[PDB]
Amino acid sequence: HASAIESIETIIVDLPTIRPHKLAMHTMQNQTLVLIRLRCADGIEGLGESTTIGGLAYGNESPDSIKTNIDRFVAPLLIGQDASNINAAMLRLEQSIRGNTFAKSGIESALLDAQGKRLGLPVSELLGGRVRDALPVAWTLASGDTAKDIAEAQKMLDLRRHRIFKLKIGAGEVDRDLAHVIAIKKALGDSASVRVDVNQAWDEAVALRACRILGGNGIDLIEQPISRNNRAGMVRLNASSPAPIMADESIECVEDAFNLAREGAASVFALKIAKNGGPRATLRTAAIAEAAGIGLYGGTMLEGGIGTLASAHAFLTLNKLSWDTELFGPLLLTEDILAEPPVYRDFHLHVSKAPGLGLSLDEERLAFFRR
Amino acid sequence: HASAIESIETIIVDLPTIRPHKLAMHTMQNQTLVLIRLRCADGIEGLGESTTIGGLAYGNESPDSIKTNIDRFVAPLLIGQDASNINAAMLRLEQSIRGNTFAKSGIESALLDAQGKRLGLPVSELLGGRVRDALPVAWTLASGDTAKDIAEAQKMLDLRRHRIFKLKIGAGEVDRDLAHVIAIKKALGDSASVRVDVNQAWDEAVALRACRILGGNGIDLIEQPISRNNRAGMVRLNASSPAPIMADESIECVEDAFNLAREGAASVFALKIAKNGGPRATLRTAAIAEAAGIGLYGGTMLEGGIGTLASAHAFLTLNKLSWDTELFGPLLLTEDILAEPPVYRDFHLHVSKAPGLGLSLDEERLAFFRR
Ligand SMILES: O=C(O)C[C@H]1C=CC(=O)O1
Ligand SMILES: O=C(O)C[C@H]1C=CC(=O)O1
Ligand SMILES: [Mg+2]
Ligand SMILES: [Mg+2]
Repeated sequence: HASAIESIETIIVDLPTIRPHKLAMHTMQNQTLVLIRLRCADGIEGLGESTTIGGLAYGNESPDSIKTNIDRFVAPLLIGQDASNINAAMLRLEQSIRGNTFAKSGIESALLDAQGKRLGLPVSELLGGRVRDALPVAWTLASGDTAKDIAEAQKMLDLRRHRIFKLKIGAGEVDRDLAHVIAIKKALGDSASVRVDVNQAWDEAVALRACRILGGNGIDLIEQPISRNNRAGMVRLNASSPAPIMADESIECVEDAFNLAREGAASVFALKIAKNGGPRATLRTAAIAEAAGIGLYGGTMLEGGIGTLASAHAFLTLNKLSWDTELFGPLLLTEDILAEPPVYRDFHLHVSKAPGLGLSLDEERLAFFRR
Repeated sequence: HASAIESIETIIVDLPTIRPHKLAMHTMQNQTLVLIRLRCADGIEGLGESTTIGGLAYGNESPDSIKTNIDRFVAPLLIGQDASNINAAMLRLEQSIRGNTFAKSGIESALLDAQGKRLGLPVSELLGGRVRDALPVAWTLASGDTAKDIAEAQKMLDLRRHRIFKLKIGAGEVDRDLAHVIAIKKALGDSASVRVDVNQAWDEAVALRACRILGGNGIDLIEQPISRNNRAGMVRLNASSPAPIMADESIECVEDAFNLAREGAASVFALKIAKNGGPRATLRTAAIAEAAGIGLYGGTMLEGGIGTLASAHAFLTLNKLSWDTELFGPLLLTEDILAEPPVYRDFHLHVSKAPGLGLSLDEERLAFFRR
């Protein structure tokens, strides 16, 4: 085919971050991305990104295993295939490859980037058409220090960078974390929306009390308080919690989204291209959530500019993202591999109408930071 | 510690098989294993095996990615740790590594082999004590030809090799697969037990009819008829099916076993060390099943001698394996990496009382077959 895929290269890139990021199960000291370079016969290159958090501390795919499985299994399946038919290509992968959503996400992003360049349309238009050009962006407070978090939040407010804050908790004693969260909300007052993310750290026995306390103290959303394995517990917590609960880790594929909606496991769903298998699969998850009356949140796995924009282009097509987004990945990184970084200002990420993902590689930065 | 782990080597080995093995989603032409060689400071080496089917066509871990994740993440966590405290070592892995059960299974198998040699006890005794020395072994008919399958079954029966047969279906038109299964049962009659495995291939709409037909035609068990994602459907099928349904792919961790039991998704559970994370994790899944009144089946991912014996030692401790086992993996291989293959005779696999997994590596064959 004229647009036949000729090569697929995966490159692991290590990048520095602005400060340590403490999750309930891991403290990030930096970040690693997997770049996908997909070239077609018509002389078009598509760029994609597969990124996770803390090696295998967060999910089952590591930057390393992602490269291994793409090179050994994905590449052989797609080389020679028509890059202009994205649906056919991704379904071809799905029939021979189980799981590996992070890898699939990077591959589809690259195909979409290439296809956008091929038609001279931004990805958002390939996906149906945008209903907005800007997306609100929340910021995560996870320095591990209450005073430091409050100061950072106030700074983002003064600089008009962010006004929605996500607090990582679950690593310490419950009462200590709650006091931490309550203190932050008290200091910010109505100037900001404060939410928490427990990353599955609590047992239901602890969450049933903690959620009641958070809800009574102005916390707007409680993300994945307990293990995705306590299916019945998540349902029960939705009933006892005066604050809405959001599913994140509970969604590891589109089918999970349906089952959670069926069971009533959460009233808000985080949307992550890495967890669903790309922008298109993520839109199927959003469609399921919308059909069920579940709120949407534009999530991230802390990707750099490529993965962040691949996510953004999908979110631009959604009628409503009631809980906003957390597309701040490129801002947590002190360095990326793009010639120009995504555009952030006045609490939002502004997406251009340039072809594909509207970005270009900084060959020099890539060559320097690539592993 | 005197038993500190000093090194962990992972070796991918490609071995030849006796014939094409046709699964609903993939046809095997040979088998690939990942050998784990774990050496301790006290001069003891433990051997383990992590094996899957068809690259990524069956699960999210490939022999390739298993080696990558063990070398890059598991090794660093374990080198220096006391090899004689298996529980502490595996929990150490669990707190930093999500998923990767196939990899974990190989690691724990190696640790068990080493600890068995260290104490001069077979792995079955380390796990509490065996209640039998032999395990009944079923045989999978998957040549893709009715006449050939019947002939092979008749050969295995008359050789007193196997009298329980598992038929893989789901790759063809439903009525064609049903005719195939029924023809086989009709040819063997009461001399053998015939069961099927659909590997999630059917939609519930198809299964609700197909299960009734199979149950009305002498088929004893229906393994994973539909997708593990149709949770509500598996429950509904248990009610309409006159033949018991066994969960296999639905179990990808111990927690899944609990949820399936809670929901009533199957009346029999397949037990696979690769799906649970090793012999010990599999015994926890077995405990959950027993506590729920669910039948047990000794499953396999077509492991060679090492993985099969690691599985066998755990199954020897179970009070009852109502649905027997399918530990025939070594019989599918024309050459393995064990000095002496497992002992099969009179419809059973006979396990010795030798220390550890009671086996010795065939260094010559390892050197010849390794990548
Ligand atoms: O929250 C997660 O599970 C993943 C990621 C999103 C932002 C962040 O701080 O971590
Ligand atoms: O069936 C499976 O799921 C895995 C394995 C067990 C025997 C066999 O033929 O394949
Ligand atoms: Mg989260
Ligand atoms: Mg099976």
